[PDB]
Amino acid sequence: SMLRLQKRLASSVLRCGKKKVWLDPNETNEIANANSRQQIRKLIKDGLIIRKPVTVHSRARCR
Amino acid sequence: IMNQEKLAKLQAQVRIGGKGTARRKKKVVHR
Amino acid sequence: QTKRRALEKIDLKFIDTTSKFGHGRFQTMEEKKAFMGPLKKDRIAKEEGA
Amino acid sequence: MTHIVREVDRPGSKVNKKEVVEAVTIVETPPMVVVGIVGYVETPRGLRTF
Amino acid sequence: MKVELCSFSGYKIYPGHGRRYARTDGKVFQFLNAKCESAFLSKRNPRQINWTVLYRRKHKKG
Amino acid sequence: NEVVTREYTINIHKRIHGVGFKKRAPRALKEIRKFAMKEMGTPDVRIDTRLNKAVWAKGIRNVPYRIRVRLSRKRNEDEDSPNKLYTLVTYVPVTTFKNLQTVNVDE
RNA sequence: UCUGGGUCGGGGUUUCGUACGUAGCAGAGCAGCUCCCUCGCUGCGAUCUAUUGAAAGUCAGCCCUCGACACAAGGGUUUGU
RNA sequence: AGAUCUUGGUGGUAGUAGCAAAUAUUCAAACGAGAACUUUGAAGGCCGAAGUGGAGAAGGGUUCCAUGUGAACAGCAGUUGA
Ligand SMILES: [Mg+2]
Ligand SMILES: [Mg+2]
Ligand SMILES: [Mg+2]
Ligand SMILES: [Mg+2]
Ligand SMILES: [Mg+2]
Ligand SMILES: [Mg+2]
Ligand SMILES: [Mg+2]
Ligand SMILES: [Mg+2]
Ligand SMILES: [Mg+2]
Ligand SMILES: [Mg+2]
Ligand SMILES: [Mg+2]
Repeated sequence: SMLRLQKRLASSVLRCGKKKVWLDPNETNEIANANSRQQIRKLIKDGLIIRKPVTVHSRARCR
Repeated sequence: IMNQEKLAKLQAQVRIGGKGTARRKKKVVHR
Repeated sequence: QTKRRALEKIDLKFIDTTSKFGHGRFQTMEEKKAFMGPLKKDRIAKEEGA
Repeated sequence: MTHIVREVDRPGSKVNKKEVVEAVTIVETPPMVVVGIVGYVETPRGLRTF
Repeated sequence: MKVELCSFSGYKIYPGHGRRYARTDGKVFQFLNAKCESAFLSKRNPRQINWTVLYRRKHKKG
Repeated sequence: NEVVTREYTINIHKRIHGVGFKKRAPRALKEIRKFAMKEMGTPDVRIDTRLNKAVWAKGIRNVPYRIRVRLSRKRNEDEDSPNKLYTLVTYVPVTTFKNLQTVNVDE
């Protein structure tokens, strides 16, 4: 429904910004059931929440 | 195990973005 | 009409026929083709035409 | 519109028996088809359709 | 129908087209359009522009 | 039939000509939806996310001149809706736009 | 309607100026290999040459199609001496 | 009946001026009776470390967190909110 709390908790646990927080757009009702950081950790372990990779900024041109 | 029906739909779930984005690793349910 | 501007015979020598959809520079299709000769599309069309 | 080249036959002018370039306008005129006749009658109130 | 003139590019200039340019030295040039005139004024050699007739005959194209 | 699907190519450059820089891509999307409504006669038109990515590939103002799309009219009988048909528009990645015709594509 | 009008596509015109890739004993030169080569071969290398007046756009308010595609005798509101 | 009278209310103006400083949003889905504005995912952008970032002092005082509502406010809306 509205996953602002879930995004904030995921960014807190994952130690990354909200930019890198990826929630599964399919299992919205499953993620919305998460209201504790333990539940967020369990969801991260189960693969519903994934830390997105850092945006690529290569230095090959510089080198 | 993997068969043709399972593979053709697996390609969908592992792709969570366009070219240049990381692939999905797992989606495991456990109660 | 009595002024010498009027009652004056008009004898044409040339009429421009260049393309007004830009700075045209050729009068007729044949003149343009003769000045330019065959082109790449004409070459491939002749290849398809044996 | 386009332009033409003609020779001028205007005595006493600088361009007499010379070549000039004058813009012209093309007006396509397919033949008209007359399909009716109206007769007007003069009145002190002016012309009116009879 | 008048005298046909040749431009920077070597193209024929029909009457009523382009521009004529007379330099102080006593030489007269005529240009088919503003592109040829601008190319000439920058002292660009016509033999180095691929679509000029002089380049065509220099490279024996066609 | 009424569950027909077809492939088209669209002169986006013809329909964007004159649109300001910051509105060119949204205007292209609006023209795409309007063209789908014109061709399939369906008020309900959905644009696939891949097509949306393809149109926005070159940014907001440098919209690609031509694009190849596939129109698929499908039944909307999944819920009580005023319109029983909807048009799905997907992107067709093509190598070139030469001698491409509107062709009927089967299932 | 002897159909129509569209959308693509084609051609015409026009603009810019010769695309990528390939090939070159072209190329300032440089770096490797010598049973080799007897003067060679293998890279790096801007640029040039041929393909190539090429490539690309071209009505959206450019011209002509009779090529393909689908749609068009449908909707609604009023109007009487 | 007045005193540019006092207090309270109501007009025309008028559905008018206007809601234009700081480049820009688009697609799909979910909830919901209701989606331009909520949320998620994708894309394109911007702030470009003297930041639209991360933390404090003064000052505010519960605006903090969670849950619920859609009466009033957030000069449009809102399923959102200081
Ligand atoms: Mg003109
Ligand atoms: Mg065309
Ligand atoms: Mg009183
Ligand atoms: Mg009194
Ligand atoms: Mg008073
Ligand atoms: Mg107003
Ligand atoms: Mg205004
Ligand atoms: Mg920036
Ligand atoms: Mg800060
Ligand atoms: Mg709060
Ligand atoms: Mg309001």
